Amino acid sequence: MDRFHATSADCCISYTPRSIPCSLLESYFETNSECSKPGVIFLTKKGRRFCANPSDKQVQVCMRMLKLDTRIKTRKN
Repeated sequence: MDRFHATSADCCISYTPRSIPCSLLESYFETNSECSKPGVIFLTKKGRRFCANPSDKQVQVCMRMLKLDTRIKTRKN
């Protein structure tokens, strides 16, 4: 990690080390695959988003919730 320019990074350089629940989030997206170190970014309802590993069980359990498919299409929001 040789980032010596301001503090505005683009790829994932730190994953929130906390078992945050999906209900405590609003949406999420994937970083650019062009980034050597890609990852998932979860956005909270406090305008705060961080990086997250796709290997976390809480991450896959939250994606199935924010996903537009969910499972059998139940409600909307």
